[PDB]
Amino acid sequence: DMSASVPFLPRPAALDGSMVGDVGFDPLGFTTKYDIKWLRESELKHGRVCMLASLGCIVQEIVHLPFEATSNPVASEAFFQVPAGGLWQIFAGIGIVEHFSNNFKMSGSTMRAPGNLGFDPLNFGKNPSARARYELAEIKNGRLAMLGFGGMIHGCFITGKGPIGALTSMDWHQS
Amino acid sequence: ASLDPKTGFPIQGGSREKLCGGSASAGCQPMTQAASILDKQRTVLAGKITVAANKVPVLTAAVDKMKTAKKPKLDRDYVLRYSALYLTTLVDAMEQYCLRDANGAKAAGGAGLPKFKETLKPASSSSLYSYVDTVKSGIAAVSAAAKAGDFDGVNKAAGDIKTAADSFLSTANPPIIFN
Amino acid sequence: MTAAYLPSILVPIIGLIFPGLVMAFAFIYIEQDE
Amino acid sequence: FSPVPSPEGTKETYWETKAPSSDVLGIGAGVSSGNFAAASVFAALVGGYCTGQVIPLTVEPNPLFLAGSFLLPYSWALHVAAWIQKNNGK
Amino acid sequence: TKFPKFSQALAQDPATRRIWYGLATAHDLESHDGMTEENLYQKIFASHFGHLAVIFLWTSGNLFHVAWQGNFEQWVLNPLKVKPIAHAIWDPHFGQPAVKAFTKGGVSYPVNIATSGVYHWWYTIGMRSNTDLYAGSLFLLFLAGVFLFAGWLHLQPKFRPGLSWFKNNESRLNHHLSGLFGFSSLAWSAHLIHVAIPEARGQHVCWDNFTKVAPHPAGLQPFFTGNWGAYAASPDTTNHIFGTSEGAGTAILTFLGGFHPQTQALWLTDIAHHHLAIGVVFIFAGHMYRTNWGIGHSLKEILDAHRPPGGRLGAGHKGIFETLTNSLHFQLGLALASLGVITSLVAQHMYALPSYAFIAKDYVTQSALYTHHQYIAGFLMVGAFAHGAIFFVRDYDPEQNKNNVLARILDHKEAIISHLSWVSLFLGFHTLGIYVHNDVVVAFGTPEKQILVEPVFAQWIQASSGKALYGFDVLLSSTNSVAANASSNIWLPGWLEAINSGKNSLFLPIGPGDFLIHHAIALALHTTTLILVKGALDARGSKLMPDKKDFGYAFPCDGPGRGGTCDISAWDAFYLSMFWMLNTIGWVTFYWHWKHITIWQGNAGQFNESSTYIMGWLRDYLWLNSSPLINGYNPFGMNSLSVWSWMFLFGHLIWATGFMFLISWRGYWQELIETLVWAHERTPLANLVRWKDKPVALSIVQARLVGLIHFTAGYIFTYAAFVIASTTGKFG
Amino acid sequence: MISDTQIFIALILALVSLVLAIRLGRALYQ
Amino acid sequence: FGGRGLGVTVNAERWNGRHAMFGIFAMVMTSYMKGHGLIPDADKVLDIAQWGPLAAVWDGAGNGISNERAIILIAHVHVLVVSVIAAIAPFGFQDTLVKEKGYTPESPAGLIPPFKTGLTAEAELINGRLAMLGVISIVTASLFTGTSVVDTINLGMGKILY
Ligand code: CLA
Ligand code: CLA
Ligand SMILES: CC1=C(C#C/C(C)=C/C=C/C(C)=C/C=C/C=C(C)/C=C/C=C(\C)C#CC2=C(C)C[C@@H](O)CC2(C)C)C(C)(C)C[C@H](O)C1
Ligand SMILES: CC1=CCCC(C)(C)[C@H]1/C=C/C(C)=C/C=C/C(C)=C/C=C/C=C(C)/C=C/C=C(C)/C=C/C1=C(C)CCCC1(C)C
Ligand SMILES: CC1=CCCC(C)(C)[C@H]1/C=C/C(C)=C/C=C/C(C)=C/C=C/C=C(C)/C=C/C=C(C)/C=C/C1=C(C)CCCC1(C)C
Repeated sequence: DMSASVPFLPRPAALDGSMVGDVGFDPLGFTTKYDIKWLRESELKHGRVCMLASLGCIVQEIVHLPFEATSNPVASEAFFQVPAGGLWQIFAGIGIVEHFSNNFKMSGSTMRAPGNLGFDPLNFGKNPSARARYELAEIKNGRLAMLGFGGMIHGCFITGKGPIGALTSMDWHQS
Repeated sequence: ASLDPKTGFPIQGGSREKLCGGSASAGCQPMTQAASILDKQRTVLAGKITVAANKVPVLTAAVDKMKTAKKPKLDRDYVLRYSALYLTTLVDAMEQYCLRDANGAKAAGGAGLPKFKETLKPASSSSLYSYVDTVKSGIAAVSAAAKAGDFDGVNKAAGDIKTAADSFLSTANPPIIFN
Repeated sequence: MTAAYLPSILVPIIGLIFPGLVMAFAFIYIEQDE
Repeated sequence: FSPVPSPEGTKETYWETKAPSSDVLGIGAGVSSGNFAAASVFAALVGGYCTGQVIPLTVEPNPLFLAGSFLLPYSWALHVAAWIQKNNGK
Repeated sequence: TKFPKFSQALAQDPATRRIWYGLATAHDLESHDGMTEENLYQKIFASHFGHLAVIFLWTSGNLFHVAWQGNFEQWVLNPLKVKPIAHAIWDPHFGQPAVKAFTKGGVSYPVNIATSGVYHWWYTIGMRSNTDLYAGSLFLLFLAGVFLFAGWLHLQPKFRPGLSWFKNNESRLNHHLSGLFGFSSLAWSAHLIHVAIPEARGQHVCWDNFTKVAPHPAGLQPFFTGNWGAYAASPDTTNHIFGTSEGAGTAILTFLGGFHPQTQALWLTDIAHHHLAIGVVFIFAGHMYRTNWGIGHSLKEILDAHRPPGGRLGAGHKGIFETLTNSLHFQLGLALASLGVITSLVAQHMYALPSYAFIAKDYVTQSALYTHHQYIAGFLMVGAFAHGAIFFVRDYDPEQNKNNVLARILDHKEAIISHLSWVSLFLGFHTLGIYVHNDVVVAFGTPEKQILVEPVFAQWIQASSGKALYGFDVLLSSTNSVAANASSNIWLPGWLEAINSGKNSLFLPIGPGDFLIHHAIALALHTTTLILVKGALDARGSKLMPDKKDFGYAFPCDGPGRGGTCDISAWDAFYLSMFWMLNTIGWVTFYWHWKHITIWQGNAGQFNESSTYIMGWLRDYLWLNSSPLINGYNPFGMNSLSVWSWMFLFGHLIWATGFMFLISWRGYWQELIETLVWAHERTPLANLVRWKDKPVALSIVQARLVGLIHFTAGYIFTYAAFVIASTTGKFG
Repeated sequence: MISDTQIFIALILALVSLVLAIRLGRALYQ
Repeated sequence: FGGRGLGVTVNAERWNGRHAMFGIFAMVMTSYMKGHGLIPDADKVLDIAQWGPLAAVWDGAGNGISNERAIILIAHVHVLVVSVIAAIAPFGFQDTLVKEKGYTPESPAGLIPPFKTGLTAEAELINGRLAMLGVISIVTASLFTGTSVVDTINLGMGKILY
């Protein structure tokens, strides 16, 4: 009836409890305007990119390839001091991977569990209930990494250092 | 290999169509390109400088026609409107090349959107900032000559701009990127 | 003019071949039973 | 030709009586004719006073006198609402 | 047999009439076979996206061709001496003298000089180089595609809106007032403050530096303090050289009034404050109607409640809400009447209050722009009345409109039509009568017996705005008046400078010649209204055809019985008012142009004395100014006015060819065509070739349309050739 | 000045508009 | 209409394949031809006095077409007149550009036709796809590198031609 996370709000109709990650948190009624299968696919894809991106931010600041144009450890500034032919090559490759994984489908066409793209080559999901636990893990770490990557990139715009560098030396004695 | 005088676009092909795997060879073809986004911004800035500098004799040739006339007036409006448009565009582009040449990748948008609080090194600490100073003084000379009525003053000052901008390009040797 | 060759290419095509082709194909469309 | 939609809360406002039904007043349907009439004079006096105080308009006008000057046309709608309510027995 | 796929009645016609009629009926989707109301609104929705893209493609092409082939950068340096270039010429029919004659503009190739004013508009709003002209062209190419895709997308089965969406009057009005009108007026205020005004002051502001360049030195701090007047401080000096830093101020929001002294155009800070203020007002307006949150008005409730209790309007506006919502022709007529008035305001306020720098020294551009928009205005005004006639025939239901304002209009239509008939005749008898009196009296050597009425009412209105030319000393012209004292701290000083200099077109001096032409223009407005109102009000029925509504909007006649019924349809009154619309815009644009070319020479007294009789208009305007135009080529050479000299003759040719369709009618032509059909079948080697469509004479209605188009096209091409070449040839 | 490559960019984008105009026109035609 | 072998059909695929193979030959041939200067008076600008206003170009210098460009165009005019005569009056055995209206379309090849090394239709279609791809490839390579198409072709072939 009421929303589990937002006690004064009613529970959105399109949630129903069954779908993984539900604490009744849909105040702005986005599920009434869009299909939730597409929304979850977007949320999973966003969180997966964000987990990769946050891991990229930390590891790039610690280590980089033994080449010039990779030395810079600030993620934002690293994007620019690097061959752009390589960057577009990644962009094209991402376009390929997106097509094959989604089996050449559009918004209606994509719907198959949402986000189950089949790219799990190793048999981690042995127990299906352990799979469900990993699904909750996947969305929670993905949601955390979306905010976490956003904080890292905006720290990098502010501090100009990168994630671990911005944390270790944060200027307590000024704004 | 150089920048078109009027368009300021990479003109020569550079004779580099190498597909070359392994070593990229800076293959001017996209996805074989070895140029950074910063290098491409630098070539755009250099192209702006070429357009401005090639336009400098247009003012010189126009001012010579003015002086030759039956009665000479030194159109202060033309001289100023050239300076407000073409000459200021030169200085700002020269400053931006210096900014990228000194701070590095941060000026390419690494630090984010242009802000009132730029968190990078300024256009100073550059070996080619001295050339920017020459153009800035020349702009002041161009305006001062126009207010005074000195035809020779405008012509010499524009020549000073032309030498300074050419000097800037030669020391910088801006990377010619066609992608 | 930059790319000065373009008017001498595009104006005969736009002015002669383009109407010559739309008149030819419109005539076929307006004079077909099915 | 197809049903023409209107916002929810649309009611019938056509009248052939002496005064329209109080429904034409919207949120002010329950305000008394005395309360509009006193608001009508108040808005007219304050609106005229605020208007009068800034007739030579400057580059620094008092923003309260500008905002208070909008009470003068607002008073016109107030006495019309006062006439409507008086003739509906409110 | 299948071209009019929307009309089985035309696709089974075996004549050449099928091709003509299928083309002329293509956009009348309401009449197409098997048209529902769902599909009618959905095709109109998509073809509105398609029209929008055509407007964006037209604009990108003007930007591209100037960036590519123009002299924008040279013009920007010296805008009063350089003549702007529209596009280059590649014509293989040219001789070598023609190629040389069109090689003006400071370039090495034949070019057409621009009369559109786009150079002055793009300069004023910020554009300085060819590279941002081209950047704008690229954006419009993108926008045209985005709106082409949106048109296709909203025709897709899931994205096709329902009729309930298309008839949400309150939500569309809320968004179009507060977003389409209001927010974009606010966004245009932002562009001027952030780009146009800084670049008018020498400082380049583009996407590269806009987020790090403050429009004001204080900078969005006075706004968040209520110290708004700190943004009017230090306006541009009267010594300011537009485009440069010399004489420049720091203000971004002023109400100075008058013109920038060097550009002779409105201040850019007045224009930015205009759009900020208009934008705020419109956003507030866009909160009037109730959509989803319980505040606002029902449009149906407002209309139902506005019946005056005295009963003079009957049931008032009860049932108008449904009548307007269900009739797209009623909506179109209101839109075209409203649009028609605005494009006339645009023509009037842009010549008297120009906003673009150094325009109004471009006498050709100033003349072409006025002529263009008054002609657009006259077409829009005819179309509104035509679609009001189409509404009554097709969409008006008398039983849902019992005793409305609409039904009561039709109840006294003879009172309306006869009083237009009287006022037209009243104006016509005496306006023509005074002019003929003046001509005869001037012809007999006695110009002092002319009837010269001083237009005191308009002169008093000029004086009320501060014009100190007629000694009226009223309101703003009066030094010690409540009106004059109220505006003294704001726009009065700048406006009085602008209106009391005889160096612009703000409230131009007027006399007896201006009095006479305004009453001629009044005659032509009431007579055009008469034909159109009579067409709208007699559309449903008359005494000749009481069942005229059963036949449609455009039908030829009801035959030769009952005395004869040629031109009896409501369409035929559109046809007849089109001649009167062309005549009126002629009288308006002839007046505007002669009054301006005489002033621009310094010889306003030539208009003052010669405009009071019709021979002055014939010899001192048409005959005198013809000579540079008709000498564009001659046996002694040609110059760049040769194209207008050819368009001039071309226009006389199209205009006269229209007379053939208007004077000679079908029966003569069908009988000739039968002799041509015979000859083809009987000619050897030629009867091997056969027509698929039997050749027939044009229809009765079609010939009226063909003659009207030829008449109208000839009218436009002739005047445009004259108004541009005579102004170009004179430069004054 | 405008480079020929810049003209070619415009011809690409106007070609994209020609393809979208055909598709919108075919949808309107049914 | 479109049932005569026009549009995205295998008939159009084959015909465009043949033209692109010829076009690759012609591009190589002109690269070699103007590399050695065997086009006579290649830079000489045609005079409007002889040829009329079709010769005008409006490039700032000369204001006329060059002789090389005119010669290449006249070569293309030779094969265009051949093209028209072959389209409207084809040979008895020749594959026709348009079709009977009730013809049976050749079966689409797919990803790659059977490798028949003869003077076969499989070899023709494979080589035609390859040549069309090569045309595009050469165009894009020349546009991005900034070089001329004639130079781009020479460099891809290892500067054999010149
Ligand atoms: C804020 C949201 C918003 C916005 C921006 C728009 C915008 C638009 N809608 Mg609307 N629409 C909305 C919400 C919105 N809509 C909603 C919520 C609904 C559903 C209830 C609709 C339903 C709807 C329908 C059914 C249709 C539109 C249409 C249109 C287009 C109108 C035609 C046009 O270009 O006029 C542009 C008008 C202006 C810019 C303002 C008018 C300017 C006046 C005439 C004078 C200006 C003078 C000024 C000096 C200009 C100077 C020019 C310069 C050269 C100097 C326009 C793009 C129509 C269309 O074309 O479809 C594509 C259409 O058929 N809309
Ligand atoms: C110069 C050309 C011309 C003139 C003068 C007129 C005049 C008139 N038209 Mg016509 N009209 C014309 C061209 C012209 N039209 C054309 C080309 C078209 C397009 C087909 C139309 C279409 C048209 C329509 C559709 C309508 C008019 C209407 C009118 C009247 C509008 C002006 C008015 O009401 O009072 C002006 C009055 C006059 C000009 C009359 C002149 C006074 C005379 C000359 C007195 C002289 C007496 C003299 C002694 C006679 C000597 C005879 C001799 C043998 C002894 C008026 C009778 C409207 C109308 O009749 O409404 C009432 C109307 O509905 N006209
Ligand atoms: C699925 C599965 C397999 C797999 C797999 C893979 C690829 C697994 C990889 C998983 C990854 C990369 C997880 C990383 C998550 C990052 C997080 C949670 C951080 C958020 C940021 C935070 C808290 C922060 C912060 C910071 C801020 C904002 C400012 C900073 O100055 C400082 C600070 C650090 C404090 C594969 C495909 C191999 C096969 C198999 O068959 C199935
Ligand atoms: C009236 C009308 C009817 C029906 C309804 C309607 C749709 C709404 C309406 C709309 C009509 C509309 C909106 C009509 C719009 C018509 C338009 C926008 C036509 C544009 C044509 C552009 C062309 C052919 C350029 C091609 C450039 C090329 C091939 C360059 C290529 C290249 C070069 C050299 C360089 C790059 C590489 C390659 C690729 C090699
Ligand atoms: C035919 C047809 C059939 C039925 C349907 C239909 C479509 C509706 C119809 C079409 C009808 C059509 C086509 C109708 C066309 C109608 C038109 C064109 C109406 C024009 C209205 C202009 C007005 C009221 C100007 C008012 C100015 C004022 C008050 C200025 C005041 C002042 C100010 C503020 C400033 C200065 C001082 C003063 C002077 C004091």
